[PDB]
Amino acid sequence: KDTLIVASKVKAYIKSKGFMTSGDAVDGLNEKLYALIDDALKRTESNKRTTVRPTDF
Amino acid sequence: KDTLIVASKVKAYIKSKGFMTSGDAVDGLNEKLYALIDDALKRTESNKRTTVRPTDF
Amino acid sequence: KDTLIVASKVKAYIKSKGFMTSGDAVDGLNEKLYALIDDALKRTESNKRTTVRPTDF
Amino acid sequence: KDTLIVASKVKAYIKSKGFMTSGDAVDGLNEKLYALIDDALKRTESNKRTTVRPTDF
DNA sequence: CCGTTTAAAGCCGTT
DNA sequence: CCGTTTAAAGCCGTT
DNA sequence: CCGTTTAAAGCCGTT
DNA sequence: CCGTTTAAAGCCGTT
DNA sequence: CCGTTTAAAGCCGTT
DNA sequence: CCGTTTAAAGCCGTT
DNA sequence: CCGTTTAAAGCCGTT
DNA sequence: CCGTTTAAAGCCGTT
Repeated sequence: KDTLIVASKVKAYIKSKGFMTSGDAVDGLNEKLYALIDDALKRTESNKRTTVRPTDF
Repeated sequence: KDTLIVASKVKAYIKSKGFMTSGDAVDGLNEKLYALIDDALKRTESNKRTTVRPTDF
Repeated sequence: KDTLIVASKVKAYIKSKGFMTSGDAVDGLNEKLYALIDDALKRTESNKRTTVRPTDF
Repeated sequence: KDTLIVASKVKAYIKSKGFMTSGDAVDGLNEKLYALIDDALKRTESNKRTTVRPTDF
């Protein structure tokens, strides 16, 4: 639902590597980010934890 | 280098799924995000493109 | 459906790094592999291609 | 080093989805698979475990 | 297939 | 408890 | 065609 | 917001 | 140009 | 292994 | 910033 | 021990 990334920051970085960002690239990256977090929450739970660690991503 | 994600938004979502976020979780997620983008830029280039599309992620 | 990985080869490698493999680890890795390929096929198609390249993974 | 996937099985599946496999696609998929396992071994260790579980992938 | 044994899970008081 | 792996069982042609 | 970005428009307190 | 312009898409004959 | 796949070549015991 | 053929790459004018 | 408190880590005997 | 979050402190224009 909510945007979790800083579009301007992402475009800044992509530009710095000699590339451009499509109108719908950020929405797509945001979908991948949710998938990462949802994957991480399943790893947290399978380790009997309530606290997500960097290693769970 | 730069933070690309909204820590507060990430913690909000993780909380809503009945979990907590570690002090260093967001920095870890930020590393994964860079890896996603760096992977995507290699896909853009291998398709002879300068414009990153959502599909490249 | 079909197993795409060499269980014995995977266990060999995991052992060589000083770790063991759970009874259901390989089935789980096989699920991740399918997800990688299904992701790659969507990248192939979005580039108007029928031939999957290493870069699509 | 070692091939961990069944090239013929992978090509079989990719064919069944209406696509072809490049000469160097399988080597590329094999690299991604190693990256998955190396990622999984770091998750195993950070949970103070020696036994890789499906959830670690 | 099975025995050996290493490793994970369980319990509880501490951080 | 469970994964690893050594060892036993099975099959068949020889002694 | 489309993404980037420069430039114009909008708002308000000053000249 | 909009103009500029770079880049992607389209078409077709070759590899 | 390249990937797919059909077809030819190789090996050996039979006719 | 090799022939067939589908698909990707190349070129250029348009969007 | 800080206090509250939930959760993770530690220890050891069991599976 | 640590993450969450409530509460206190800081800044400034008013009473």
